[PDB]
Amino acid sequence: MAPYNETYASDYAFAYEGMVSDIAPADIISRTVETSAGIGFGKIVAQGTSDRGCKADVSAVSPTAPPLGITVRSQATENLTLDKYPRYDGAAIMRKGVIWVLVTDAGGVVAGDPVWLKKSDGTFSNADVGSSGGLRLAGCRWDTSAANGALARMRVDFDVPPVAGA
Amino acid sequence: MAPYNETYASDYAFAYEGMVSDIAPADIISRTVETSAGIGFGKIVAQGTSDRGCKADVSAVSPTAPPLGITVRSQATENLTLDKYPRYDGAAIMRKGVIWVLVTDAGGVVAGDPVWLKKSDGTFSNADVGSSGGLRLAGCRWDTSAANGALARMRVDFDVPPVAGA
Amino acid sequence: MAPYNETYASDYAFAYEGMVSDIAPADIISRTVETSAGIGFGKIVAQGTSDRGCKADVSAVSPTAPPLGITVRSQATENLTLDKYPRYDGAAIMRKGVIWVLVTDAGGVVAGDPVWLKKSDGTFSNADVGSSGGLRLAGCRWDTSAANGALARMRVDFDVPPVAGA
Amino acid sequence: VNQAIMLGMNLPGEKANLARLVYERMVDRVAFTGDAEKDFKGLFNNGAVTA
Amino acid sequence: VNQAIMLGMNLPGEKANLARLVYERMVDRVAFTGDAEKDFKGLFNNGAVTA
Repeated sequence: MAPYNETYASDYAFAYEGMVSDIAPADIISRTVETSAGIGFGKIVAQGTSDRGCKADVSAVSPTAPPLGITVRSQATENLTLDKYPRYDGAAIMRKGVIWVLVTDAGGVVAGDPVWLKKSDGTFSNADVGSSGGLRLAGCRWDTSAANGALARMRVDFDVPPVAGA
Repeated sequence: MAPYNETYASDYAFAYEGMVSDIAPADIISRTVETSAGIGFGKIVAQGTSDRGCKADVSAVSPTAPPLGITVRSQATENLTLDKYPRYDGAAIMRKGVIWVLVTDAGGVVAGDPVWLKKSDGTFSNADVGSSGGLRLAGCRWDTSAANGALARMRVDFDVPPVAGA
Repeated sequence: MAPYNETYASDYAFAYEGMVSDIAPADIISRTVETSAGIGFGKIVAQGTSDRGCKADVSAVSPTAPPLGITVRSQATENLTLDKYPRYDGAAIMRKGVIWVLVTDAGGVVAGDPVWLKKSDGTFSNADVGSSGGLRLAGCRWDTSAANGALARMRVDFDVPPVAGA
Repeated sequence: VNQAIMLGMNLPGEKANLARLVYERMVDRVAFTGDAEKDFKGLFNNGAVTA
Repeated sequence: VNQAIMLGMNLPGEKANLARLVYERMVDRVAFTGDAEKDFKGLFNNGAVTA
């Protein structure tokens, strides 16, 4: 009977942090979490050192060492970390479907835009940062107009090599 | 009992304008037609202004604003436009499968060739036009040898960014 | 009761020459073998002259004429050629899944590496040969650390155009 | 789903009901307002009536 | 599988024997050593006992 965090919303929300939207194709890949803390749901991941592991640290990704994919919302995750994949757990990375993610940009994004990754934190945006600290995920595009700090769905394809931007 | 347009053909034809050939994968995408007139079946489409719409006008596509996909033959399309998707209708764009399209080239095409788009009209060909008016669909290839103005099937992948050719 | 070639192995091996590893997507394509001798199981193939044929000779592949794919282990292949696709036979080419192949490199490969093809013989390696005799399969990556002349599984996507390296 | 039966929650059965609910929500929104994707002008914002 | 059926081979049942065998192999490897993917410390390398 818990009425806390009641906002009396006009209508239903759109999605959650890492939920997918149904479509026939999806590469979902099982990896093992390597970071000491968990990994959030809609997040980018790099290639681990365990030959099948992944890390949440993408500060050193390059066109030669591209990022691995994006985690998905699992909803059965050990109930000790709130919404995360705990250490030593199947990660369920996705690299082909359409997924809801979080926007980090001042002016927001619109339907068809490039997707730029900020290597410092691992956040998605519309344009390059400008100090050799951003990559462009070459095969990727948005699918929703959204403001700053809101959820937008994007279409992703990680087999296309990334592009470095200074 | 309609015998008009009888040509007494030697054997069955190969396909129609926008028919697909069966295969396990296919991204078929639902878009809304934005052009005042309809859109033909085997045609290229650009990104609309309605955040899920499409236009048949591809005169301004670039590597920064890649084309969206290719429509497919639906066979249930409002019977007022002969073989088209009327205005304000689900468009069924395809961007992964193998599809029959129309050839516009003097010397024809053979099995494995690049696919070049002429931005002026939106026709597919074998080589670049030569006046900064053609794109190369980077991930695309033919699958049939065909003469001028005939049907040929091609394999298509629209997640690979296009290449500008002057 | 045949005990020849008994090595008393510690545990089961990993895979065979061209076996696949299960995953939802796979483009498997039916081609007809054109070479006089057969074609091995985990091998690269080029575009034939029969509009649906394939050859094992990839000495002339280029970015303009990319390779076609990789054959898969069929296990029902006419029992006259030991492990090959005989002449005039369905070839079952694969161009999207993850497949076990043979490594030809001095220092071996690790988890995430580029895949380089040596056009002279048609062998996969980690780095370019260095005399305009190697291609880079742009969308391709390894998935196992393996030594010289061992089996390693790699993820493959042949719609991305290759890159020439001198 | 094999795990939400351990707590007696009936996950697949809870989704169909809420899908029908969001269904009715969508029909209502189309009926009383407009989306500007198919140009369905609603009752509260139709541009042909006199205000 | 249809070519193996007319030879009396039973491919679906011959792929289950070896799958059970490799399952037992996996259980053994987990029991007697570790994976470093789930931190399943084994009997031969547990770091909490005196050496």
